[PDB]
Order: sequence, then structure tokens, then C-alpha cells
Amino acid sequence: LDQIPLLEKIPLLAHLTAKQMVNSITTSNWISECCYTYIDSVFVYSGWALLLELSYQMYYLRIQGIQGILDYVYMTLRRIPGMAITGISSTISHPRILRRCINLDVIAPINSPHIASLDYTKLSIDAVMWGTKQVLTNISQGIDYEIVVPSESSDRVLNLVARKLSLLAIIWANYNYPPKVKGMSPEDKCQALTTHLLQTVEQIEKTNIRRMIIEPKLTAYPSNLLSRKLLNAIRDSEEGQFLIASYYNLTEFDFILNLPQPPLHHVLRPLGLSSTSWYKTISVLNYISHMKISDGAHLYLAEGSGASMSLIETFLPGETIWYNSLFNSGENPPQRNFAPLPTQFIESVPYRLIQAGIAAGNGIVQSFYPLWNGNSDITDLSTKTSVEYIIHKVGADTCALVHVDLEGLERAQVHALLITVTVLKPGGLLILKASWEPFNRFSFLLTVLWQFFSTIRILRSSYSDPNNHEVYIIATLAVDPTTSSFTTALNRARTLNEQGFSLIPPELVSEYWRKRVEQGQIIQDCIDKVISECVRDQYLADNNIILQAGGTPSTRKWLDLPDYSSFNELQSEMARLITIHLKEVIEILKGQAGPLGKINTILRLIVERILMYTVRNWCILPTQTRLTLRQSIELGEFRLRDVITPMEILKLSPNRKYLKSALNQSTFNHLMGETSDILLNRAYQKRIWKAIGCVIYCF
Repeated sequence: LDQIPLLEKIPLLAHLTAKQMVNSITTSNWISECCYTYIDSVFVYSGWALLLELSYQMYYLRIQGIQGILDYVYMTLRRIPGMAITGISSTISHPRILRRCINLDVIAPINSPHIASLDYTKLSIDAVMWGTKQVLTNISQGIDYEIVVPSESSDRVLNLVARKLSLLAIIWANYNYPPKVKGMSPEDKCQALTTHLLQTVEQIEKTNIRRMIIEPKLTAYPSNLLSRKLLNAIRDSEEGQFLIASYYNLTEFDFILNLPQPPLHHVLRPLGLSSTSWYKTISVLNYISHMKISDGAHLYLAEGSGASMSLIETFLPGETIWYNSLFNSGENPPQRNFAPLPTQFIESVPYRLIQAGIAAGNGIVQSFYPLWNGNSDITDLSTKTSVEYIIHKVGADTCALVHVDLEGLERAQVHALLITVTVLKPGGLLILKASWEPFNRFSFLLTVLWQFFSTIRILRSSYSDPNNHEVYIIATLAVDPTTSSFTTALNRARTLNEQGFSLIPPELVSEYWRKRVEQGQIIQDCIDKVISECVRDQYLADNNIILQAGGTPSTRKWLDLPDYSSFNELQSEMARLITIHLKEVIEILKGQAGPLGKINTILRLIVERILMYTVRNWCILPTQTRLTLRQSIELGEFRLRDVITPMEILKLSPNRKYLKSALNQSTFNHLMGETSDILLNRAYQKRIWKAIGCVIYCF
């Protein structure tokens, strides 16, 4: 104690703080310790400690295989109250620890437009799951992990080594059936000790495997969580801080016109964390790359995740970039002061090159200043204060590109319009996220823009939704604008709108409709073919643009499930999963006949796990079940019976006392049919279809 070298203190501090976290879950926080230790080791030892705690429970449930342990720990973490995990949530939510976790691939910020909106409880659960997977893999390969016994200088150490031995038996329960340990003394773990040498026979370099069995690593500590001494030694030591710092340091169906449905189109978006509007941007680049917009600043109104901002910046770089999106500090996680930062732009190439100081393509380092002083009304463009502040900071006649993507005149749209009119450099470009379906609004917008813009081009993105009549306006600020003011343009636009025909010629409307019907049909056939055939490589240039922009397939971190090479093994996996995790459900159901809420949450967790199993292994499904899963998801629900049938569940799962009695089988079939079907929100549907696209693209 206290005599180990400095190189050994940091992993020991990580082990001790991980033990503290695990005891906490099974204002208090651990940022002080985690900022001065190995955060990846912290989560690895957290997984190790949680595995030690759950070893006996998983052994008495006859869990087999690494994935069985992973599913059990996932549901255990998902079933704890959110107040209990707030200790780990607070540590992860800290900006330094958050960036550390992101950079060590432990944490990926997904499904949140802003960092402050991230589900840090789910984020902590994901980190602990990653640590558990790392521990299981390292144990399987033979990397033994030290067990610490604080407050011991007995029998509890013999129990702890028994927990580790039972974990090891559980890992290889497929090859050989583990013996019973129920109702047995902590000393009689020698039976398990003996059978692990038998299991070791059935595979390479066994020396490390056997060493962790016969000679378990153990380290008893007379003091108790000891961690404070290690933390003080690390902080005081100069090298220690030096060591910590060193450790942590093609779709061409788009067309241009120069002047309540399932989100199936997201499958064609197989890249990107959170929003993926760069896909709608790709078609814009094909027309705006010819002209010059790099000079001058760029302004992005309501950009949100900043995906379009990133992909515009990589190929069209600006000197100053003024992000702007709606955000209030009220939705921050406790004890955090997160600014509105686009969680997709921060991990992209432009911000990664800004932070490390490398120059951009133009040779001028991009200066990224979000428009945020602390007022929620300031982020909301409908307020006049927002307009005045935005115009103040960017400066009138300072920028050349303005990207307005405000979703569907409303006060915010006209406010965004005269922000641009005031701030664009003469000859500057505006890209606008219009909408053709309310044609009156379209005529109004076209007239007001035409008063002071020239070369107004209407472009429908080939990657946009085929049902929303979306149009991306491509217009240039007219040189030498002699327009009196914005209000005259607006009032006069009202006149034309209420006194005469719309400025759009009927021939252009007919052309738009004629190209729109064929484009929608073609895109729908492309989506249908991609979902059905599941060809791995389709439209490589578009996704290559995303990869150059800094986008990566986010299915790796959201879908950590394995990729079975056979469909029979897939079905067998849920045959184990359902039969293992419905035991509690049946137990409480028989006990009561409060509990119904637990029943429902366990059922929902099981069905969601089955859903992600299906999505991860979507490619290897036969086309018939692929088709029926697509049909089920289209109405917005995930029926469990399509993937696997109750007779298959009974056949492909080990025989047990559960699922053995006529009443038990009857209630299993009752809970097995439509009564366990779950519903999916629209954002959930986009998540699922994007994940399917990612799986197809990567497999």
C-alpha cells in the first residue's frame, strides 16, 4: 500500500473509483478522481466490478455465453432508477470527462441535436456496457484482472474468487455444463475450480487461461475506500500530471428550376450521428461549388446539429462562421453550463481542424463563434431582439453565404430573410429551406426574394423526403441593390399575392410537378430496392463525401450487438434472451395471481433488445422476414412474432422449469403474441431506418 510506483497508482485509482461507482449504483460525484486517472480504465473496472456483483445472479439463472452476460447486464442497468445512476451521470456530463470519453471511443454523442440534450443516463449505461464488453473479451483472451479486497488484511476473499470463478464458468457454459453451486459453502468453490480445467481443454495459449484459475490475481487492502491517498499522490506529483496529459493528448436525380407517412427515405442516409441534413446538402453542392462563396463569413440560421454546416465548410470554407440554433439553458443537465454547440459539427473535420489549429483549405483558420450570450429569446428568430443581436454581431455587409434551414409568412422566416438582406455581401449567396406544398407562401417568398435577389434558382434535393415537397432556394444577392427597404418589399408582395396571379409562371409549376412525380417514384424504388436486396455498396460517392466531411457510421456505438453469420444462430440468441429474461415476468405474474408496471417495463426492454438484435442482423435475414419486418415498422410498431415464433423459442432454447407447465406455456404464448408489441415514435422510426441503412452500408 502507498509504496507502488506511480505507473501503478493511476490504474489502481481507476479500479477503486470504479468500485465506488458500482457500489453507488448497486451532488455526489467523482469528477475530481476521474479527471486525474484513466477514464477508459475507470469504465473497464466498473464493468469488472459489476460483473463480480452479478456473477452469482447470472450463475443461478443458467446464463451461457458472453452475449448472455452482456444482455443481462444491459437489462440490469436499464432497470435501475435514474436517480441511482445520477452519480455516474454527473461525472460523465462534465465537459472534460465528456471530451475524454468521446476521444477514447467509450462514448459517442448520438440522437441529440445539442450536447446539453444528450441522455447522460443512457450515456453512462453505454459506457458501463462498453467496459463490461472489454472485460469479457479480455477475460476470454486470457488477460487476467486483479481483484481488490478493501477492509481485509478471510472468507469474503474466498467468496470473491468464487464469484470470479463462476463468471469464468458462465463464459464457457456452452462447451460444458457448469455444476450446481446452490446451497453450498464459500469454500466448496473448489468444484468450480476443478471443472474449469476441464473446460479449458475445449483453445490456444491456455497458460494464461489456467493461470487466472489456479492462481487468481488478488490484492487485499487493510484500509477502506485509500483512494484519497492515491488521488493526492497523483495530483501532487509533477510526472503524474505530465503522464495524464500525455495519455489524454450516386444520386443525380435532383433538378434545378432557375427562375403522415413513414420516414422510409432515411435508409438512404447510412452515415452520421444525430441529424443527417448533409444528404440534402449534397445536391446543393453540385450547383453551388462552381461559384465562389468561400470569401466572407457564413451564417447558419437554426442549423441545429450543424451537419450541413460541416459538409459545406469542408468543401466551401469561410473565414468566420456564426452558428445559430434555438436553445435555452433550462434543459441543461444538473451542474452543467453547456452552450449551444452542434454535436455533429464538433466531431466533424472543420471543428477538429479548428481546435488543433491547422489551417483550412483556404489557408485561413476558420473562426467559429456561436450566436449565444445567454438569452433563450435570442436564439428564437421570431423575436425582434434576436434579429437585432444577430445583425449586430455578424455585422452588416460581412458575410457571403447564409444557410437558413428553418422548418415550415411566419415571423421567424421573414426575420431570417431580412437578417440575410442586411448582412449578405453584394453578390453573396443564400440557400433557403423552402416548402412547395403551401404554394401561396412559396409565391410570397419568391416575390419578396426577387425584389432584392437575382438568379433565384429552385432545387429539389434528390436526398430529401419524397413526400414533403421540399425545395432548397439557390439565390444570389443582387449587386447594387436600389431597393428602398424590406417593408416595402413585404407589403408589395402582399399586394401581388392578394391582387394578381403569382409571379411563378405556370410552365415552371408544371415542370416542377412533372419532374417531381418521376423523382419521387425513382427515389421510392431506390429505397424499396435498398431495403429488400440489402446490397452492401450503393451510392458510394455520396457517402464518400460524408466520410471526407468527417462523418462516420454511428451504428457501431448504438448497435454493439454481434454480427452472427447464420440466421439460425440469430434466432437462437433471442431464444436464450427471451427465455432468460421472462422468468422474472412469470414469477411476479404468478406471485400476484405495482407489479404490472415492472411487468410492462421488462417486456418493453426485452422487445427493444430483440428489435436492436434484428436491426443489427438485418442483412442476414431471409427476404420474407425482412419484408414483413419492413411492413410492421411502416405502420409504426414492432411486432415480436415476425422475427421469431413461440415454437421456435421453445425449440431453440434450453429446456428449463420455466416453459414446462401447461399454464406456464399458455401464459408465455399470451405474453408472446401481440400483447408485447411496442410502438415507435416518428423519431424512433427515423433512428431505426437510419440504422438499417448503416447496417446495409457496412454489411
